[PDB]
Amino acid sequence: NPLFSPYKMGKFNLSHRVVLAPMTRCRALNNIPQAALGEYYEQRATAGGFLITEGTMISPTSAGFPHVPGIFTKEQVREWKKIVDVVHAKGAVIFCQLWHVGRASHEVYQPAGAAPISSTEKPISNRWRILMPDGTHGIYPKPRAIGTYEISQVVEDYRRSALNAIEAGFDGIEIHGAHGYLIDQFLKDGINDRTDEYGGSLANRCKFITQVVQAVVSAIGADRVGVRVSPAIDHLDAMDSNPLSLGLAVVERLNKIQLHSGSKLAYLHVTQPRSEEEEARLMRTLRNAYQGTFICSGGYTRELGIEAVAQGDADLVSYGRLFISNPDLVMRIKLNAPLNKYNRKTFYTQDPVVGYTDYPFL
Ligand SMILES: Cc1cc2nc3c(=O)[nH]c(=O)nc-3n(C[C@H](O)[C@H](O)[C@H](O)COP(=O)(O)O)c2cc1C
Repeated sequence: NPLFSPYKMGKFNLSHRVVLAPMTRCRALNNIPQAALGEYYEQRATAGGFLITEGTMISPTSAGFPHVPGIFTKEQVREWKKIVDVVHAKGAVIFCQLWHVGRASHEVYQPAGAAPISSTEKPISNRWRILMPDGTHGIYPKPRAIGTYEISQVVEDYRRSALNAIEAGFDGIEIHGAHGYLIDQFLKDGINDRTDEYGGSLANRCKFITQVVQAVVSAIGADRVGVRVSPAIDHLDAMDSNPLSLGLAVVERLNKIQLHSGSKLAYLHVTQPRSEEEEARLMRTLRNAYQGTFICSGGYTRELGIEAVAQGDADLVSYGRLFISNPDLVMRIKLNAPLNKYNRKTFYTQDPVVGYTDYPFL
């Protein structure tokens, strides 16, 4: 089983290649990491295993889900440290995913009920609905297109949150530039209608994610910075006319950043939608073009993950919904043991146990 051959993820010696994909669970009440988060991540941590936390707020204006943890205040850092210490006690490497939703928010989630920010004024169409704090579904409002000065301020929010995660003991951070959120709102030409230096060409649409990466790389180091993108996923009306060209453009900037910094990034993380061969060739092209560690994600199983590593399609494989319902998913993949079903009803609920930590072990 190649999924259990060790891998050198920079200065992090990993014992296996099963990664916990970042998953918003909405158990961090009032954006404060709770003790239930420590138990949730401890159940899934393994010796030498790699975990990526749920999307974490970088600023009071970055949330678009209820009870998502933050890392922009000191109480959040203090509460995050207790969870990191528990995860590190099991011998696992843990990265904190920095998350800004952009236009994928609502007045209820914004300070003073203000409008969400984005690269544009286009709202998410009435097809997609946002989960409300009371369990209902609301309407995505019209966002506020930000100028370049506010862009540099959001970049600073990433840089401060990256340092805060290191203060909390995190081994590194992951930039969430996928799934149609703030960074993806600057990347996809189906959203980015800007006429300034941040819109138009591939280079201008890549300027935001580039500036975000260099800021956190120069703050904490390249080997502790992961990047996640999804050029072929049209979540929240985030479509591009040429996803492969967009992905190759991002890979080109990431390679240039590693050259100027004299060090390689932690990894490149790409999620794919579920033609299978065309989607596989897209993932293979991005992997071949990026000089560094590649993590594949999106509908991966035990059989599909083994072949991804065996054929050289990826260095690490991250699992999502299967890790929700299988706390010992790494052990189940090793033994080829049957997997537990997950309940989509308790994906975003607030109970610290029900649908969170009560999924049974083997
Ligand atoms: C409940 C839930 C929450 C998620 N939250 C996040 C998130 O916060 N950030 C992110 O980048 N991806 C998030 N995702 C996407 C997962 O990473 C996704 O499950 C993974 O990319 C591959 O899906 P699979 O392994 O379940 O097939 C989430 C997915 C689910 C189902």
